[PDB]
Amino acid sequence: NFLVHSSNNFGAILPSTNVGSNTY
Amino acid sequence: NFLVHSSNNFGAILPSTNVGSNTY
Amino acid sequence: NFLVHSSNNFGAILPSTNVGSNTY
Amino acid sequence: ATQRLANFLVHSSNNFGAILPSTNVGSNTY
Amino acid sequence: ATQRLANFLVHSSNNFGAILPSTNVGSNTY
Amino acid sequence: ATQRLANFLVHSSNNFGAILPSTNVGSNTY
Amino acid sequence: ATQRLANFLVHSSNNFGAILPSTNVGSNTY
Amino acid sequence: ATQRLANFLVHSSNNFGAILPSTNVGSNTY
Amino acid sequence: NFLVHSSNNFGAILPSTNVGSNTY
Amino acid sequence: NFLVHSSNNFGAILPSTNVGSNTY
Repeated sequence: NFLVHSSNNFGAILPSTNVGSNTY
Repeated sequence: NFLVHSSNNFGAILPSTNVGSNTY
Repeated sequence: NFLVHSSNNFGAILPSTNVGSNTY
Repeated sequence: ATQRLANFLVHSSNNFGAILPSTNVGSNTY
Repeated sequence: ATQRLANFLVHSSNNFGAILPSTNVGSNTY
Repeated sequence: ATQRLANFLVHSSNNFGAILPSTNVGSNTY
Repeated sequence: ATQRLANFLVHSSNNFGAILPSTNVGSNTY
Repeated sequence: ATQRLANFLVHSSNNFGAILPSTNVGSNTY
Repeated sequence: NFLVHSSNNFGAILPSTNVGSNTY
Repeated sequence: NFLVHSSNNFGAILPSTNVGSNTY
């Protein structure tokens, strides 16, 4: 029934992430 | 029934994030 | 039934965020 | 520490390119 | 510490490019 | 510390590019 | 430390390119 | 440390290119 | 039924934010 | 019944991420 163009992406060319410490 | 252009992205060329510490 | 241009993005070229500490 | 989380509902009828990044607990950067 | 969270509803009828980043607890940067 | 949060409703009929970033508890920067 | 997490619902009726990266606990970058 | 996680539901009716990377605990980069 | 141009973005070229401490 | 173009990808040319330590 459904007629969809369904095109999705992500932009990440250089993630660089230093979370550290978490407590929950 | 539905006719959609459904194009979504993210912008992130250089994330650099230092969360630290969390308590919840 | 629905005819939508549905284009969404984010702007983040250099996030750099140091949360610290939270209590909830 | 500890946690107590319950009964989370994210219902949406229709979002025409509506940005609702309704993120619960966690550390992401994409 | 601790937490007690319940009964969260994000209902939307129609959002024509409405920005509702209704984010609950967590650390994100995108 | 602690928390007690309940019964949160974000209902919108129609938003023509209305900016309602109705964010509950959490640390974001986008 | 410890954790207590329950009753998480992410229901969506219809999302026309709606961005809802509703991520629970964890460390991702994509 | 320890963990206690239960009752996680990710139900979606229809997502027209909706991005819901609802990732629970773990370390991924893709 | 609905015919919308639905283009939305964010402006953030250099966030740098040091929350500190919160109690709720 | 359903007629969909269903094309999805990820953008990651150089992830480099140093998580550190987590407690849950």
